[PDB]
Amino acid sequence: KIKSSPKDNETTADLERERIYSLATKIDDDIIKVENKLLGVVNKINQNQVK
Amino acid sequence: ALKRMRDLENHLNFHIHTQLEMMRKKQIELIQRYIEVWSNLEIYQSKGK
Amino acid sequence: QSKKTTLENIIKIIDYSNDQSILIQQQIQQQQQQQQQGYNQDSSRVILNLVFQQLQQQDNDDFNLLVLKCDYSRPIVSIAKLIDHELPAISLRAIRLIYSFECYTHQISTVFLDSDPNLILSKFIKMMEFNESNFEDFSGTNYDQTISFIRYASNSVQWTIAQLIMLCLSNISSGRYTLAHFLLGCSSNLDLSKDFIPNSKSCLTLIIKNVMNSQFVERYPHLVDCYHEIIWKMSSDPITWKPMIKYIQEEFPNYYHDSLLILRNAITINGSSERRTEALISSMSWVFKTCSISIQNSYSIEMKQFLTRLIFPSLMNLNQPSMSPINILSLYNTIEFQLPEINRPRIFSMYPNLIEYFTTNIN
Repeated sequence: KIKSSPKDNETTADLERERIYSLATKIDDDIIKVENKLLGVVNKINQNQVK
Repeated sequence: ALKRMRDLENHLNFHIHTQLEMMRKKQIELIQRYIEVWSNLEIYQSKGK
Repeated sequence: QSKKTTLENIIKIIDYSNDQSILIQQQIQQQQQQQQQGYNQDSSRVILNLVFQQLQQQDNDDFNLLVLKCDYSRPIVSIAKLIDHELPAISLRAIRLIYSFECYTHQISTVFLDSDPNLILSKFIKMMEFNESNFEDFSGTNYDQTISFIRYASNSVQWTIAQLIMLCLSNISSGRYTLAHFLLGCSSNLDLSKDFIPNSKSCLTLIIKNVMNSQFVERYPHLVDCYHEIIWKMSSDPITWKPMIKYIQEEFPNYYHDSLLILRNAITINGSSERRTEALISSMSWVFKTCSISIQNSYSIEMKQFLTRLIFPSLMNLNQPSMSPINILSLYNTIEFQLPEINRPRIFSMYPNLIEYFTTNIN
């Protein structure tokens, strides 16, 4: 229902709105990399104690 | 009885956990897309304003 | 819809190639129809190539080193149902897919218990049974790649199953049940402290009965060296040694005589190649060390007769008919302690800066 709307008449508010709500999507993508990478440190600290 | 309990404990520890992590991961894939579709919803519903 | 059905349609052709192998092992009782099978068989072979080319980016240090910087049961079981496929080039694909899948998981043991372990284990057994009539010699120089690829695809099956059992014995942290323990028939309580089931068919019952076949030793010496390393490892792990050596003494009491007899005869055959002699002498070490744990911990009346009538045969016994030999000294000179005088490779004189690039340490 979103990806069937026309791209007509876009304004300064809409261009910066498209830039900032896609920045919010990028924040969760870049958080999940850090959650995975920091788990990819914890699991190795745990392996190193248990060796 | 001792066998049948180890059989059921393997099903819990290996197969059910393999289903649990496949659902945990698939929840993240759905939560990222819930943010994709709601960012696109707020752009769409606020357009021209 | 059409953007999940891609892998879904590939899995349906793996399932349908099992529907078809079951229908063809039935319908060979009637089919003059082989010409219509080939497009489905080669489609199945290409699918098993393509899944292997999705694993052969993860069977890679660069990918695992990238991961260090950042329900598989139905797929695995519908591949395992093809282990005894009517084309060895499909069977060997299913077995080498299962090899890579165990490398990522160490859990194909439970995936086979959680399914039908009988219908899976019997397909490994059906591929490990020795057919003596599948034989004509590789002594001919005229190595046709067509006929040779079929004979390679055949004889690679038992070698790949032996190496799958070997991997899942090298990768033991102590007390872990593995796909090796599953294929060898160790107790499905996951219980490595319990004895083997007598008169059963597992890969272990076939390994020992193939080892004591002299034609199997003469035809497949590297597979017999490998089989003896399985027997040695199961006899030298601090848990399974008792079940294993007990099972040797209860179902195979001759084993340390008949295996030394067959290996010593197979070494004595002049005109053999250095690479047959390699594996038979390697295999002979494993028999000595497996016998050494049996003498140390499980000394029996068969071991007392074996030492006193064969290995250390005391002279007075030779004159009693009321029932070159394998004695301690005839065993020693079977190993030929003239070691080869290893000449330094001429390539090290062409590239002295690359010696440690051109070698690999076996560890």
